[PDB]
Amino acid sequence: INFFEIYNSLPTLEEKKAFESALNIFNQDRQKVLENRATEAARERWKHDFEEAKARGDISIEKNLNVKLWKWYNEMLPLVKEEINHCRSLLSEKLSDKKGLNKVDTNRLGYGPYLTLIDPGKMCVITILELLKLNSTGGVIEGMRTARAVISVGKAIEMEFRSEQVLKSEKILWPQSIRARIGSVLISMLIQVAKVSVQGVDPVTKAKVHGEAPAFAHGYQYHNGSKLGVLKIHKTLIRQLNGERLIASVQPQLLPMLVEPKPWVNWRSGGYHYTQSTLLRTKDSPEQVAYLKAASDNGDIDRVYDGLNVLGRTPWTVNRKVFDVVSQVWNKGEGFLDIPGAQDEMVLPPAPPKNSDPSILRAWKLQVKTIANKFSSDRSNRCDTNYKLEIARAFLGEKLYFPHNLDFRGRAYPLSPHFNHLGNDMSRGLLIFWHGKKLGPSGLKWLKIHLSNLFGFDKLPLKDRVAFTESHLQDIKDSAENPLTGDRWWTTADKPWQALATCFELNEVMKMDNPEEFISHQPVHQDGTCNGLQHYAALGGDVEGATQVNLVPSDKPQDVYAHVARLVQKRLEIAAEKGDENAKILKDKITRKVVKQTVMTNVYGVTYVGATFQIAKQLSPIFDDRKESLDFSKYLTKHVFSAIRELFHSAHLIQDWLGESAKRISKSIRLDVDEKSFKNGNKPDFMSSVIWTTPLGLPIVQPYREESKKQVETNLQTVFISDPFAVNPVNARRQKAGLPPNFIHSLDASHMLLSAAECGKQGLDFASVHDSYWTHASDIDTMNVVLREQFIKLHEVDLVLRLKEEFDQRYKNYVKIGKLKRSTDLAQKIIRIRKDLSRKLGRSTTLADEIYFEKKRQELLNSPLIEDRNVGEKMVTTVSLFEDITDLDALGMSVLLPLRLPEIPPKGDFDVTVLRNSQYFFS
Amino acid sequence: SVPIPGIKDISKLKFFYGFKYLWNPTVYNKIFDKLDLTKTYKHPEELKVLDLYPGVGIQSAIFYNKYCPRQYSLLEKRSSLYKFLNAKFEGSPLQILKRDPYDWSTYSNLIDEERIFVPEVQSSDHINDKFLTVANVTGEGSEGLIMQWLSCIGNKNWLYRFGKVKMLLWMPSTTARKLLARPGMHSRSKCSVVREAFTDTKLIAISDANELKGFDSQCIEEWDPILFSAAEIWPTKGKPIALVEMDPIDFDFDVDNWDYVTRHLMILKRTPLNTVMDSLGHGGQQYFNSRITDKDLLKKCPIDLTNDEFIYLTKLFMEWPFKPDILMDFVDMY
DNA sequence: GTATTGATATAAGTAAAAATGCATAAT
DNA sequence: ATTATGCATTTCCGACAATATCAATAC
RNA sequence: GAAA
Ligand SMILES: *O[C@H]1[C@@H](O)[C@H](n2cnc3c(=O)[nH]c(N)nc32)O[C@@H]1COP(=O)(O)OP(=O)(O)OP(=O)(O)O
Repeated sequence: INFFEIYNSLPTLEEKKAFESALNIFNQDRQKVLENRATEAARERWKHDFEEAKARGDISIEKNLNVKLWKWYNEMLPLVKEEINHCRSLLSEKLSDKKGLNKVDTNRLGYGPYLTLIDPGKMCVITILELLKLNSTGGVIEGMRTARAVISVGKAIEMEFRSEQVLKSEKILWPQSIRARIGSVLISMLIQVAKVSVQGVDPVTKAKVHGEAPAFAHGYQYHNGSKLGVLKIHKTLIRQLNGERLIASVQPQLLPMLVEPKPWVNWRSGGYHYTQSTLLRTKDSPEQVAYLKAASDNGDIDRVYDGLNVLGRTPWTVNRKVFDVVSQVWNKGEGFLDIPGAQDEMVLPPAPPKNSDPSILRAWKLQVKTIANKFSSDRSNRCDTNYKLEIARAFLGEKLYFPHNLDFRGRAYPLSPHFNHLGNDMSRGLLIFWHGKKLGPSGLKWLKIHLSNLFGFDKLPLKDRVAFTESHLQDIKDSAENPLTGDRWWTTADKPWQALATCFELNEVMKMDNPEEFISHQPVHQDGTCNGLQHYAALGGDVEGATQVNLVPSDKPQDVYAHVARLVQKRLEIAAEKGDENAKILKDKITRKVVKQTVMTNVYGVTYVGATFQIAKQLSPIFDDRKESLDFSKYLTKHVFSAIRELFHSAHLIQDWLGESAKRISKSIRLDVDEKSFKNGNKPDFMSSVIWTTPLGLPIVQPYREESKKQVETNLQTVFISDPFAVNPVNARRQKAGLPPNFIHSLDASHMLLSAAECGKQGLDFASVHDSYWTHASDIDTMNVVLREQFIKLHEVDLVLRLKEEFDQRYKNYVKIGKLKRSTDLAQKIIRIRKDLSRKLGRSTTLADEIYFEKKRQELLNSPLIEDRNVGEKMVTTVSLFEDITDLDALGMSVLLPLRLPEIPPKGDFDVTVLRNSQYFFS
Repeated sequence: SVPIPGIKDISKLKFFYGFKYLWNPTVYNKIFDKLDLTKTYKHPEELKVLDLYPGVGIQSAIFYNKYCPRQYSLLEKRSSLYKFLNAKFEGSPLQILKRDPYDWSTYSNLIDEERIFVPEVQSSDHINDKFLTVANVTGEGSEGLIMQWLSCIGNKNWLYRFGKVKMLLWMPSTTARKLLARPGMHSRSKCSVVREAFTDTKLIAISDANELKGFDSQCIEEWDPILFSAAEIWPTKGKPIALVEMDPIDFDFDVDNWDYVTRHLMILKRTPLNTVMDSLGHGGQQYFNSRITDKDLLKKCPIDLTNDEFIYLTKLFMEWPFKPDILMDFVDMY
């Protein structure tokens, strides 16, 4: 029963509202069915398939996957039950030590209580589902890694208990060691049970041989002289797992919603009705969760809630015509566009004679490895497309919703990972808006501009874009009439499926005589050009940056990437004087794509090898040289770095200031926290991470730390894993290299959220891809106005100065490390005080003791009693004598320094208001 | 009639790239007498010798002064070493080439492309009577080259298409200990298995007495190695070095299956065979339990096994109908 | 005796050394 | 005190990234 | 694969 066609057929607004209310009331049970959990859904599906197979006589191979899974679950549950009983018996007594086997029982005493909480069938189904999910992952040809599988199974069992506990709530965390032990135990039990039936050919008889073989096996492999514990999956299982019944076997748990998403009112409330999702995507960090909870308590994040709710309130549906074309292409079987093409098994060249050249043998092995990698990649890229198309089939002609989350920086992503609008061009062309808004007098122009942009000509003026679209009317007509079995003009665009959808809409418009009153559902994109550079220019007040990133109004849209490519080509013309062959080969071979990636990444702190790889990746299709073109790419990086260093100055100044501030924060120690003894010597722990807040009040905590990888004795093997549940010193290099990009990305996210909230207040349909915002064709002018106003409001204040003030406030009493030679009179005074304080303390006073004395002295002046404060001021500690001095940074022994941050660079006097009429700020 | 480089001359060299060289003519005479190549090669005047990584060239000069071979060639591409070799050995029948012995194409371009060095192919029933190769691989990071040359012995492709080419190699003490480890010893590894399968190796000399405990006492007694102090090797910051002589032998197994079986069995080198066959595929444990009737085999660790037992296991692996594919043993990294 | 953290070897061409991209730390 | 020396812009999607054996210590 |  299609609903989109009925919604379009209804001609009255009141009747449309009535139908929407009826649909919303009707979809509650369907939403409950969709949000039904994986264990129950899988168990019922497998039991139903087993019952149907038992009814239909004996049919094994047809439903082989589900029948085999039910058989394995049924015959492997008793093993788990018996192990639980054994654990209970070995824990009920709780009397003896060194009981049983040293390896066996001492492990059971560790992982026993974590196995008695959850249902045995629940662990069985969880393990089966995880091992089916993680196939051909980790470089293993036909299997998973043991280190991956033990954690994923254990983490899944931990997660299901958290959901069950909170459900009963309407114990903190499990250790990584316990996760590994549980995963290994259950995976071993599944290995002992999983049997498949295969037939092979006897080498000496040349006839078929029958027998039963284990489905899963544990083995090891090598990569560059290092072991690799792996788990393999038999071919008889791989052929079915990579089939078209994978969706039925493994039901998804995060699908598009049918009813309107629950609004965000709390950091742990929103999104799905029955699934609890945190506002942030915290990989492994309790500090971020703590700060997010504190912000939610304070209530300083409400514009974030408004923006996320506006993002999640937009209704979608599946484009039927594009879906049909995609289905025909997929069912044809031949590789079309970016779908690779269905191939069954590998094809390998014939091996050379064994006594051939070792170089020849190495070349053959390299070719075999390349072929296998290509085959596996194609199979994975085809399985992903099959999964997306099956979801599209499931949700065809139905209203959709996409609740959104945030990552630790602040950028927004949908909750559904499989099918959403952040996918590739097929996924972006397979989705349209549920509400169809009249094109009006500007929808035609904006839709034509949208098609011109989707054909890659998004650097031309708007008149040129509409001229292109109106010149290609016949091609648009042919493409929309017969996409397949036609001229296939839409395929030439860099976004073919989106161009196909736009062509469908444009033809349906052109078929009438009054295009103004046409009802359109195709979203139109308007994205900024060089968003990071625009934010840098706004931060620095750079008039030159603003005028070259289209902030200053101009007749034509500039392109920094093309400008840089042209300048580098002129530099290569200069180098043609010397005329070295390496320069001569690539003199005219520059491409704005290579220059674009390098110029974009430069302001975020890219290094030589990173730029080399970025250039080589986009220079490979040009095929200028062999795979040793790394020399050419390195020369390219050298001169493009010279050019960008010449061009961008204020952005690099702000980047340097941010990096220096990150260094100062990373090399600091707290007073009260680090006052306790560490017994490490003169090396106190660095427990401080760079933290700041967006203009919207969201607190961002950088989670970079140091990871300790130790072997954990599990049943299958000893995995090499780390503990993300323990405090570790902050990675200074990671913090310093991450702050400059994270700040800019947080600014981008905040501006996007402000625009989304304002568009929700103004009653538009808003969808966004980070720096790109989508809406209807007739609302593009209003959207542009909203974006310009939000950008002006966001950058009206001095954001860098506010950040510096926040850093100064949050790091008032912190201690840095510094080394100054005693040749200076001031620096020798610190050494004398250290000697003098050591005698006063009566022992060899250390850096920890000196810092503790300074912290305790501060407590006196902070005490309410003036007598204590007078003594504190009277008492002179090691750091107190250095408070006034601010020039000894450059003027031997290591001495304690206070935390002082660098002065902000000068900002050019540029009025950000001038972009209120800039036509090409976003396009 | 050929000058011998002195300690003062060889001490002027700047970089040795981690390669330790020996400069004592007395111990050179001692090791040559111990080797007794005068009997193996009936016509020293009709002997063609290839030298890899010569360095100082003292050993090459003494070899020429002692035997007067038909042809001798030095392959050395390192800058200062080649410069000193040209300075000290020009005007002598010794030949020095600016080629790097690591590249596989070097030997082809030297033998069948430029037609400079051509060995004499003979039957495989005896050691190659008209071809000898000498190498000095002492750099601690260049053990992979030694293992590659052993694999080339296995494949009969690099220099062993000519026949049973006798090998004279200077190696670090740890490498010699690992290659010359007997069954049950703590240092036995797949390198030891390869050495036992493909070659017949003896320890001609060593540079440290305290490192002999790594070798078997019986083997030490049989070999009677020549010992000398570390003062006779010029770069004195390195670990002790050893000299071995490798004689290729005949074998009757398939190299690819044997390599696969040994590599996947000796990962777990202290675990009895009744629990390690499960790592060779699906059903390996039950298949090998059914196909093996021996008693101590199911309780012997692969470090206790020998080449004959490994050949028996690889033949059973061949006879396995449900065997895995050897080729698909790698990762999709790059 | 049992128990524990650290050192060492694995494979073997996408070398190691010497000479660099580069900053940070160290023996 | 310049020598070694680990690492190479950020984020998300499942998006990763070694294991075995031993050799003295500690209890 | 998606974005800076
Ligand atoms: O084109 C990709 C894609 O189909 C797939 N692939 C590779 N890595 C991922 C990943 O993290 N997530 C998803 N969903 N798909 C992935 O394999 C193809 C091959 O990719 P390449 O290795 O050529 O390029 P890569 O993505 O590594 O490029 P970059 O992001 O480092 O620039």
